Amino acid sequence: PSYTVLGQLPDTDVYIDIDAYEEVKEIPGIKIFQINAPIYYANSDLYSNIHTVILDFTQVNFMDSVGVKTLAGIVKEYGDVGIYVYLAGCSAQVVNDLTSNRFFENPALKELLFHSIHDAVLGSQVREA
Repeated sequence: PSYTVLGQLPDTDVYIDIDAYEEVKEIPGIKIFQINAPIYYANSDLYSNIHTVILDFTQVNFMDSVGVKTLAGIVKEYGDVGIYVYLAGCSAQVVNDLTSNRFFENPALKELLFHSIHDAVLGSQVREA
């Protein structure tokens, strides 16, 4: 309820609830979570062989400071073990919220942003280790 695990409909760029349809399957090496509630709520649910985590922000209309700080902590800690956290589907407003709360203090984190889930998946395919 605070997040949904997504998988891919085989041979497409369609990503949906892993539980919504039988043939939808996760992608090896990649976790895709759709954020359904403010991310600090979904974070406490997580605290309870992957190269990339994709957070789908399509349902997020805005972020607050605590959320951004939470997100930044998520990106950093995964990053510290070589795992990239990508943000897919952030609206303009969400990007403003991230920016105003100094999430891109390091302009390199701009490279974690992708328009769609599929874009983020393709971005993990080859990258500096």
